Amino acid sequence: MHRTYSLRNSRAPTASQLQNPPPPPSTTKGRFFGKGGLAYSFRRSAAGAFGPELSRKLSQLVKIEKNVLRSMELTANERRDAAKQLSIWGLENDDDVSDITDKLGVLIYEVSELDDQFIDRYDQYRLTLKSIRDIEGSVQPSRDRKDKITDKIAYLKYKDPQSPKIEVLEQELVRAEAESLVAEAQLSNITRSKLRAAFNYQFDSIIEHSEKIALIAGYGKALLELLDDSPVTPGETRPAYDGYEASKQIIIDAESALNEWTLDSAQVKPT
Amino acid sequence: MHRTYSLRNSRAPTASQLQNPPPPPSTTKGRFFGKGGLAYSFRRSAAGAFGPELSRKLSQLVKIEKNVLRSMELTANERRDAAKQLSIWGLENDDDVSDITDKLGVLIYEVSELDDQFIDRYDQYRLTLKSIRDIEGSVQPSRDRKDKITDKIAYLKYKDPQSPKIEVLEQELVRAEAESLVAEAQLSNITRSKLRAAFNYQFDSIIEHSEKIALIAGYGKALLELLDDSPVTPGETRPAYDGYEASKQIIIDAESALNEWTLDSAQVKPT
Amino acid sequence: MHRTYSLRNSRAPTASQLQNPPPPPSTTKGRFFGKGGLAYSFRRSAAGAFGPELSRKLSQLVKIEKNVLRSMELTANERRDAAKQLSIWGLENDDDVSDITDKLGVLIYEVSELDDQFIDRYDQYRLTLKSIRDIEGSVQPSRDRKDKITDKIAYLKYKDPQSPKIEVLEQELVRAEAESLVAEAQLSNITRSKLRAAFNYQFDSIIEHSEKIALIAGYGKALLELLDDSPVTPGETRPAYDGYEASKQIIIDAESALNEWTLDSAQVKPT
Ligand SMILES: O=P(O)(O)O[C@@H]1[C@H](O)[C@H](O)[C@@H](OP(=O)(O)O)[C@H](OP(=O)(O)O)[C@H]1O
Ligand SMILES: O=P(O)(O)O[C@@H]1[C@H](O)[C@H](O)[C@@H](OP(=O)(O)O)[C@H](OP(=O)(O)O)[C@H]1O
Ligand SMILES: O=P(O)(O)O[C@@H]1[C@H](O)[C@H](O)[C@@H](OP(=O)(O)O)[C@H](OP(=O)(O)O)[C@H]1O
Repeated sequence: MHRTYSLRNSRAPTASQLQNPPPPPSTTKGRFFGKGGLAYSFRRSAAGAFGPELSRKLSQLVKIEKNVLRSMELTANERRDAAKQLSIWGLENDDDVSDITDKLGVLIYEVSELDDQFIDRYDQYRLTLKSIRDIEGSVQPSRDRKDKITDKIAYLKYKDPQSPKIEVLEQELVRAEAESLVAEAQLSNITRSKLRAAFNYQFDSIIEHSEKIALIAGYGKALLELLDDSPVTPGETRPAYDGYEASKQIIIDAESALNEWTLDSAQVKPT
Repeated sequence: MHRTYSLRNSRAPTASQLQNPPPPPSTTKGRFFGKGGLAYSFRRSAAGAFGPELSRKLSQLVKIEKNVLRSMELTANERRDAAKQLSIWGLENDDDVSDITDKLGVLIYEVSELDDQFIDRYDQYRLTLKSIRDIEGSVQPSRDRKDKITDKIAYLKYKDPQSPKIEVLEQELVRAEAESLVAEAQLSNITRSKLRAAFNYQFDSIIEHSEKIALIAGYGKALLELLDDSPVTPGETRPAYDGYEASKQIIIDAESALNEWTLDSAQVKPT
Repeated sequence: MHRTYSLRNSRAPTASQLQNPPPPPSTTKGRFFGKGGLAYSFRRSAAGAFGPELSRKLSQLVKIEKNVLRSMELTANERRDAAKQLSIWGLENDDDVSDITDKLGVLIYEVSELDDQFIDRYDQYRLTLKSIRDIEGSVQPSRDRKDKITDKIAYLKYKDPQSPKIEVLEQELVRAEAESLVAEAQLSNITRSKLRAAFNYQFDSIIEHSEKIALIAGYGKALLELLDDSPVTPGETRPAYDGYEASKQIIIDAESALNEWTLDSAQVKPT
């Protein structure tokens, strides 16, 4: 980010900013959360009311991840809805405009399925991250008791060293210590392995979806060129338009290329 | 989509589905709109209450586009918020886990700025699409009057052909016809040109953002490999971890590569 | 269909639409089901009230197929009835008009027999499709019991593993499993074979009937040319008409050609 060498949140100029000026900001910027309900805050605050202390930190993230998933679902649904209106608007216009509108409308409506698949994979990653919390919360109580029965024996030794409970308390401490050692080792093992596996799974899906979206956008941009936007003075008639044999071929080729693409066919080559 | 050769919304198997089984669906699917308020429906329904008939179809799309923008903003904000919790969770863990968590946390927090830039460019595209509606709504009333003063002269000719208003009404019809012809030609010219320009502008931003996101995801996946997830039995100590000189270099290289990338350096090559 | 590349149900222009403008829509379009009775819905809803779950899906289609057959029968009956009125109307007119009306009336009345034969063949295809449902509904109960006596043994093993019923329950499971395996294999075999045979039988009849109808229509169109429609001013007498020797020959030739046609004499050659 730009904060890593500046005291202000303003963004330093980049290659894109040098080539083209930064886009103007939004006309309206309301100073509101935009959630529209108390459900988000209630769910965020109710997680730690009764849960164990050790697993609270990770358990808090699951709720906000679910909120992210819901917001992405709403975004995808609304973007899918917009394509229908864009398509129907083209009925009362020229034939070329109507045809281009319909084809680009299905092309842009394609996005919703990719968004839904990405949402499902995000849900699986969230499920694994949730699965970590179960082992953490199971580990905590075994550690608590061993610590408590240590203060117990310390206090009882302070009160009087002639009590016969010293040896049994010490042996209970030894057994609890062995169990806690085993639990503590496996906890680190499991958290490392699960974090690595889940996070690799989550990182593959996003790049796959991004590459598919980029391919769809490129195909749409290639298709848009066929409009033949030329100025005409009043009193003239533009020639009849015939581009169905090109538009249909473009749509079929785009669908086939999107379907054929596989994981090993990734065009992006990071440096 | 899969609807183009099937009667059911189910998706036909693809290369990705053949390689890996489809992800399991979400655990909960509530049968609700999810908007959380009547504002969306109210804004959608109030657009056509008083506006001209010709521009209503295009004016209806602006509101849903604004809703899409707001939902995307909420998604970006929540995803940005999640990274902070992910980062703070790593404090109470092993040193390697904490370091990897912090670095990948900033790497995944990077996404919000790209989302905001895409939102701004989307807003500019929406502004141009709005600008089309002004010319449409200005064109409509000029066309309405010429049609009305035609039924007027027709009715007055039917009533009695000896009235002296025939010639003045006919000439007013001629003048209104000339003005309507000019307006009708320019309307088509302007709508074609503006649609092409705005839609090219909108299609470039999405592919740029997708390529940047894919690069960030690839760099993060490359960074994640350094975890060295190996199983350890209880009673052993893992060697001290030293990977700061690699993690910091990876972060710096990723930031430099993201900054250096330009429009002409697009790796994606559509067929 | 036209939905396979468009978001709207509107039909894209075709060769026929390019050659001739699309026909105007019907004058009246009532927003009603048109069934005229609750019998259709009652029969559709009563099929699954008590039947087995596996065969319900296929059993639901038989009722709607019977409804299709009844509607086709009503259509054929009404079309047959219309020819009688068309023929009787020609009595009070010119001799040539009366003769042409009678001959084309029998030619168009011919259609009803072909429709009845197609209906009978449709009924046979429906009978075979019904015959599939019997085997499906016989297969289901054999599968249900094997599954149930599995949950039974699982629960009884959970309750106490020292019961002596484990071995007898397990052997009953084994025998039911073998029977279910045999039934499951034969079910797939039978459904595939019956579907293929019935659907070939159903597809042959429709093309035969369509070819016969096309031949009849072509012969009628050829016969209609003999009317000699020419304009006449008042005060003149048209020459006496003599075309019985041509009309009777045309009717006889049409009947002979329709009778002689066989399956191997199909003129249609799909690409
Ligand atoms: O049906 P409700 O009223 O919505 O409540 C759900 C229920 O408490 C589940 O046990 C819980 O799963 P977990 O115990 O695994 O957390 C889920 O949270 P989740 O969807 O975030 O998993 C809750 O939404
Ligand atoms: O300030 P408010 O109460 O929110 O009302 C705004 C105001 O009516 C603007 O004129 C209008 O811009 P337009 O006339 O150009 O539509 C805008 O719509 P918009 O944001 O969709 O442009 C509205 O949100
Ligand atoms: O005589 P009704 O009162 O009309 O009732 C008939 C009777 O129940 C038949 O057994 C049944 O054949 P199936 O058992 O084979 O279904 C037929 O359905 P069908 O004509 O669709 O075969 C029914 O119409």
